[PDB]
Amino acid sequence: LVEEGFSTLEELAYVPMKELLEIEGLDEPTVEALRERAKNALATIAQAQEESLGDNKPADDLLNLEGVDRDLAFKLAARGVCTLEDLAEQGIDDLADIEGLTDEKAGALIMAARNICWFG
Amino acid sequence: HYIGDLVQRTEVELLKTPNLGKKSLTEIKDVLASRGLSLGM
Repeated sequence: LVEEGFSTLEELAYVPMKELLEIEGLDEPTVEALRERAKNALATIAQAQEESLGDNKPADDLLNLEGVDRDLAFKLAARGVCTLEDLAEQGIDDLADIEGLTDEKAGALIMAARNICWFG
Repeated sequence: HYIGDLVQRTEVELLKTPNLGKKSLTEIKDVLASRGLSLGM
């Protein structure tokens, strides 16, 4: 694949099927499987980074609790609190070290998360 | 401070307290039940 000029997962995911079928030893089923794997790899990479910080996964799940700014969602996700369920399971004591989160604001966010997850 | 104070609080009130998770609420219920007590008396 690298000798045929492919350097990125994006090229393999999006390049016209004809160029991948010009490679010696690739059949239409193997090219389709390679593209599906490349798209799934691209999807997984994006989701992983979005859950690690606050790009999309924690910027929607962890940020569901009213009051969560994007910065706080990334601070929560850096502690492994990636979802609104993960936040509903926390104590105030587990979040007390997050810069900009007061015990009252932590308690309000955990209660908002519990109201949505357990009482919605 | 006392078991009599705890027994008067409802489950919904205890879930509003700071640093009070679903796991700690289940522990409190299981322990009160072992003594024949229930929350909200």
